[PDB]
Amino acid sequence: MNTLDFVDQASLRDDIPTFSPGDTVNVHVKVIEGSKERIQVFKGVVIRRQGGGISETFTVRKESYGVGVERTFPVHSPNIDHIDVLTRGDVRRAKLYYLRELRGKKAKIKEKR
Amino acid sequence: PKPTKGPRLGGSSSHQSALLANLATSLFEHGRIKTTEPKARALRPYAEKLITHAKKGALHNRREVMKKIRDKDVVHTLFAEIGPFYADRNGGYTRIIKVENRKGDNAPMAVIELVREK
Amino acid sequence: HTGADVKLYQGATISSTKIDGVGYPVHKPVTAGWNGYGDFQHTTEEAIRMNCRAVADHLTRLVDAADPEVVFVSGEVRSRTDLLSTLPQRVAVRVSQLHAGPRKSALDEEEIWDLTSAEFTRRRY
Amino acid sequence: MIQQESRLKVADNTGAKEILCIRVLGGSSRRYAGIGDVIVATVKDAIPGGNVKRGDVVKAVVVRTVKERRRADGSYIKFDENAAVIIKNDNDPRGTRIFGPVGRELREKKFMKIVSLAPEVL
Amino acid sequence: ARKGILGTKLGMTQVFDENNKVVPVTVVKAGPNVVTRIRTTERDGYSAVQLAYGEISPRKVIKPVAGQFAAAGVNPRRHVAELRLDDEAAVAEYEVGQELTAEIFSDGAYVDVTGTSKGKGFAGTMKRHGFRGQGAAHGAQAVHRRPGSIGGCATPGRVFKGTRMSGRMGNDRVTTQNLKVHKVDAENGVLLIKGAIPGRNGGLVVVRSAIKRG
RNA sequence: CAGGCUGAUCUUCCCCAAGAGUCCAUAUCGACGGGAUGGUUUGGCACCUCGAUGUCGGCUCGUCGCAUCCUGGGGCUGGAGCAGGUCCCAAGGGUUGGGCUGUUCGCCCAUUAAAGCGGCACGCGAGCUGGGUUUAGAACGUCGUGAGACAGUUCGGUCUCUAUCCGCCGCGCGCGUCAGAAGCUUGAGGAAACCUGUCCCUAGUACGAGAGGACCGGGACGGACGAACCUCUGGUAUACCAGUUGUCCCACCAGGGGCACGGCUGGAUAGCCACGUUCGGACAGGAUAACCGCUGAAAGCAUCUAAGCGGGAAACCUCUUCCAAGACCAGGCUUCUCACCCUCUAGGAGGGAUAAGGCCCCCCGCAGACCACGGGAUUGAUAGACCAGACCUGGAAGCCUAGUAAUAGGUGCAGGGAACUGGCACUAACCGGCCGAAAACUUAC
RNA sequence: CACGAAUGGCGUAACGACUUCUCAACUGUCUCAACCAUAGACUCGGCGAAAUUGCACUACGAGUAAAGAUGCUCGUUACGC
Repeated sequence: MNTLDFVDQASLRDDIPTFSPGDTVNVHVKVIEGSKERIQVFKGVVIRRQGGGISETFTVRKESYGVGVERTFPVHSPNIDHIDVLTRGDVRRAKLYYLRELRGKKAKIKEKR
Repeated sequence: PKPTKGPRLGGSSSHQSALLANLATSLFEHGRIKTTEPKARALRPYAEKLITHAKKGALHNRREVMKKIRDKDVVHTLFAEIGPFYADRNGGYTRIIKVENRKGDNAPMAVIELVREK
Repeated sequence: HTGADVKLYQGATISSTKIDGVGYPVHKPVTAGWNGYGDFQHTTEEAIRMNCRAVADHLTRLVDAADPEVVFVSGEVRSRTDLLSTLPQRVAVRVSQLHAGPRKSALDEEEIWDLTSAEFTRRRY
Repeated sequence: MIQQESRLKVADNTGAKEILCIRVLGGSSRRYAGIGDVIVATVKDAIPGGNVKRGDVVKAVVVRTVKERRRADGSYIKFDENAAVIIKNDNDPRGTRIFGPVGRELREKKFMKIVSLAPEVL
Repeated sequence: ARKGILGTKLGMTQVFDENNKVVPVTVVKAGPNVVTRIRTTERDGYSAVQLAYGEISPRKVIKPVAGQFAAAGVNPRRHVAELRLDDEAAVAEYEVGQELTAEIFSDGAYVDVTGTSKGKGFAGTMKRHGFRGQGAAHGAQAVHRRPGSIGGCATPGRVFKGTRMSGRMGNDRVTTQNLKVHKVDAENGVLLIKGAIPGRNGGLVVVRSAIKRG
């Protein structure tokens, strides 16, 4: 029952959608550049999710100009102000590390039907 | 259950797994066997998790018992007698009694017994 | 590192000197002895150091007497940077290191002139 | 996690393809170099008709690493390949074009000219 | 003067700042304390206060111990320790029967946490002292993890007290300095110290005001 | 080969001052002569060891000297500033990675605040290697008629030993500290640690034709090292979950099991850990080293000194962390038990039974080689089982449907499961044994 | 310094568990180590050696000595097993 869950309760966040590894999402992140706050979008497949409660993280994978980029966030991080789930994928794994050696038409993931 | 802390009990990780299945088969057939004390201590959690499968006796629970004890005459006894018998007890189906040492090598031996008090 | 030879130029006159060495076996053979007992490491380093000290003393005497402006030194990587570390700061500041061949070949006046012209050009600039 | 005897790719248009790491600047006995950390390297591959020639001794900066790097907010950044950009003394690129994305940490280390030419600053 | 309290370690967790940064914190149950004895200069020659923390049944108290609690009109407690004060002026701040709570500490303060390290058993020279080992190939002869020479021959001929060898490490007393308290919980009596404190979960720690930066 | 005596040679200085430095011996160098320290070099002698003291280099581990490479404090300068030269004090910490060579040494590459010099059997082979070298093989060059030789080369060639004593690193048993116990502590005396850079403000200021460019004083962020910890990131996982190859078995289908490195693959909670997260070197005071001074005679002047009074550094003493009353001057503040019988010939001693308290037996631990330490023991949540949650895996069996089949879909966030959390006396902590408490006397009040 | 022509001279496709130099792939050889299992080591019960051995309730420093001292001198330190 997570002996410290009476401390982690206050810092949890609502309105996180219900996503699973294999789903395609775009994550709205806040960046600071000379005290001017703006927002950037990272769009890619979700390849893992390491549950721990308040300390849960997930990883998003993208290909940018022929170079792949992985970006990992905490689920309840205040920086992530918005998550939109775009597609639900068909996977037989809980962690999709096998995508790391696949490029192009070989890295496409089926979707729920 | 909880894995062994130190070196395994028979000499390797595969001799202990086959040693526990043979000890539980002989515990459910006679009801009382006399073994070395560290062998009886490690058998208590192992044998009690098989009676629980027989208490909630279905086809699914039966086929998970069959993948350990392998003796078809003992699977029948688990589900016909030892399952319904303990239907009114919430755990603690086994008792361990300490007895005299062995003469040859001074090993501490003990008796492990099924509870029949109800 | 078995000796040296020196030429001093004061214009019309040329003076030559041959510095000889006192440590004869300047070569260290591979053999050492029975199980390495006895070894010609230190007893050859000391001979080479004796030769370097003799050459340095003679060159310092020449520098104190004639006051040259440049002291060209022609040798190899080993017996030209350890003699430069033996000379005092008086002369080591005015040393230009050359890259010439063995002493048995000997040099002519034209070759020496061509060797030193490149340095004298920069010096006069 | 880039050290001596380590090979990186070049993300410029200077004509270099591979460089070998030689030293990590920033203090004696330093061990690793991350994104935004200057190194000293030598050119191992080149194009026949380029500026930098094979065997040169150059300075460079690291823009991508395979090792994940933790940020101040608990997030992480990871790539598939180590890449470098050759610079000059004023910490300006020798080339003119930058290929692929670069990390955001170059903004902190005041590489303002490299960030402008980068197609994407993740 | 100097503040202190006895508590227990509960675990490690994770909270976010007001600037969206993350800060790792350690949760300490700064349980209530009751003053049992005051060490005056005239009685003892030094200045200190004696605090008791915990909860023990009356059946589990030894009779000589139960007589010392009864001499102060205070119920028995499991743990008794001491906090040392630097002068006699700070003695007047306490009295027998007081009730110390976690609220004595404010947010942003600096504290010193004293605990007992985890036990590591009989440890070799690499684990205990960091001795770099010896090669694993090129013809080693079963010396892959063991120290080597331990002195110079025939002079002295002894081994110089203090030579670093194998033995029992860990399980010692450690004081971490200049930790920063992030948040104090009044309704829970729980401090959130930013960092790592010695010991295993459920062990006893002492949280005291910082001596350097405080 | 090592140790010992000597110090010709070597090393570190010093005395005189011809000269160089434009003028100017002594800012900086310093000839010809002279006087010494050290015991690193080459040597001289042959004093211990030939019924045996294994040679060079590398590795691992160190400890000491200062004749100081960096950091600290000053005097002089042929010191405008930045940067330097030389000398005096100073050993707290620090002193990188590669190319060639068996090589110590050395040159070079890239940095750095710096890439110091030496002693310890040229430290260290009952700690490791065996590259060099003189056992036995073969070949080159030279010498010899020859067998062979060579301070010239090349390719190869078994590194033995269960620690008795001192020494060092950890852990127990016994007794003592003037009745038997239990909590909390004082500390004489010891151990650990000490490193340093870049940038911004003052300030483009002082200084300088200009180029350049500060002291003093604040602030930010790092490199190496050390410690604690496991929330995050990563590593491992021999009783976790899933797929799959070969074969044998459970009568057969279905479903599973044994063996093949856990058969191999994809993941992986707890524990341990670093590549991970936090923290540290301090501030302040005292006595000083070189150095700078105040007042002032002997000696009507002058003089930091002979009387007196002061400033002064990473060295020293307090200060930070840890051990510590076997500290024999064996400490202090308190709280418990604070009383019973028998015998010798009753001088003293011996014996048995107890109190507070402790130990063994039993159940355990993230405590652990054994011992020890910590927790529990029915007035009980200590371990296991049981129920639930967290977490890992990823959609179990059976049935139904679609497809000729391989297969897919529903029932269904399914089934399985260890370490983390909370409940529940169901099993085991038992109708139990052993230890353990007081001669008095003198003086003072 | 000090090759040389059947103690042959100069080359040579194929070949070599021979010697030397370099490159690609690969990796715990290394930066820099971490974890798991088995056989010893550790504890309990049984049997039960060996080399060695003038002695013994066998400290340290600075010295002295056949010139490197547990055993001599002066000090320092040290409860028994």
